[PDB]
Amino acid sequence: STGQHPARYPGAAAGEPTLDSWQEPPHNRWAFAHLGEMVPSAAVSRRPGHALARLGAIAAQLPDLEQRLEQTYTDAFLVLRGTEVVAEYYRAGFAPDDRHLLMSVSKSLCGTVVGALVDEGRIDPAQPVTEYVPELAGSVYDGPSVLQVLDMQISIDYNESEVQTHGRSAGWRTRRHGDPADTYEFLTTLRGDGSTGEFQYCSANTDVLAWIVERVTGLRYVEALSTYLWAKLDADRDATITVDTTGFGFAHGGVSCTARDLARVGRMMLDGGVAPGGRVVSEDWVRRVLAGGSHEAMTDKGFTNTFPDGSYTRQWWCTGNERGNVSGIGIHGQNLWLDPLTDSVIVKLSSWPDPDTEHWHRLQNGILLDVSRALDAV
Repeated sequence: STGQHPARYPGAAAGEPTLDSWQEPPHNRWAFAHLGEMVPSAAVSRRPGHALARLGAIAAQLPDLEQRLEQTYTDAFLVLRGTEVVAEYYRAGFAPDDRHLLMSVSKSLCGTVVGALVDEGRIDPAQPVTEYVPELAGSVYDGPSVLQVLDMQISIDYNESEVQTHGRSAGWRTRRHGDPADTYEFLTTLRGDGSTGEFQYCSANTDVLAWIVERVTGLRYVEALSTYLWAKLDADRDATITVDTTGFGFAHGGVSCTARDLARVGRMMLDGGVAPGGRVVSEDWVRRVLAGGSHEAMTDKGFTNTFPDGSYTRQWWCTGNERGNVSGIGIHGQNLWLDPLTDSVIVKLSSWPDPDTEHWHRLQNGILLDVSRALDAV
C-alpha cells in the first residue's frame, strides 16, 4: 500500500476515476471537463511549412548556426538575454507557441517546487524521505535524506529493466502483466545496497520528490507544479504533464511547454528565485544551485569528460566550467541552459534520433557554449 494520495477531484475515492468509470457519477462532472487526462486527445486547430529563423543578433558571430541547429534536430531554440528575446528558431511545422516535451528538464522544474516548500519550511532536506512518505520504508528510500534524493546520491539497483518498467507503470508504454499499478507502487519496489554519497542519475528520485510534495501539501503534483511554479511565471500557455492511472504527474520526464515559457523558469533562476507572480524559491536555494553539488560525488564520466569540475544538485546539472553554466537536461536534446555571466537563458528543444550519445551531446554542448560566448561583451 502506498498510503494517501491527492484525490483527482473533491471527494473522489482513491484511484478514481479510471478509464472504465469516468462516465459515471460522481466522476463524470470532473471527467467531462478534463477528458484529456483519461484518454489520448488531439488538438483541433482554431488556426487554418517553413522554418522560422530569427537568430539575428548572434547570427553575425555564428554564420552557420541555423545549419548547426538543423544538424542537432532542433525543434525550438530561444535565447533570452536579460528580459529580451534576442534569438529564436523553430523548425518547419513547429510554431513558436507550440509545446514540446521536456523529458528530464522536467526534473529541474520538480526540484524548484521542492525548493519552494523548503523556503516555506514545510520540507527539511535533512529529514529522511520516510518522514514524509512512511510507505517508502523497506525500500531503497528508507534511510536516505530528502537532500540525497534532490542531489541523486543514493545507490539504486535501477537497470538502465527498471527504466522500461518505470515507463509502463506510468503509462508511457504498454503495460505488461505483473507490472506495478501506478508510479507510487513502482517506487516502493526499488532496492539498493544502502550506500549513499555518490551520484547516480535515477529518474525514480524525482518522482519520490513529487510524492513528497504531494504528502506535504495535499495537492496533486499537477496542481503543486502550477501553484508553486507555473502560475507565478506569467506564462503564455499552460504547461502539460502526462499522468498515470491515478492522475499522478510524471514528474521526472512528462512536462511539455513552449520554448518561450520554459525560458521564464531560467529567468526566475537568474533573478534570485523571483518571478513576476512572486518569489518561487529563496535566494539561498538559487545560490546553492549555481554553486553546484559535491564534485567528488560526480563520477559520471559521460558528464565529467566534457565538464571535469561538474556536479549535480537539486535536480540541476552544474558544468563547473569557467562560465558557471548550469542546465536542465533531457534526452534527445532538451536543455534549459543558464548563462549567469551574460544574464542569459538558452532554451533548446530537440528530437535527436538517439536519446543520449556522446555524438549528440558533443554537438549540442558546442552550440550552447558557442551561443553563450557570443553573448559576451566585446
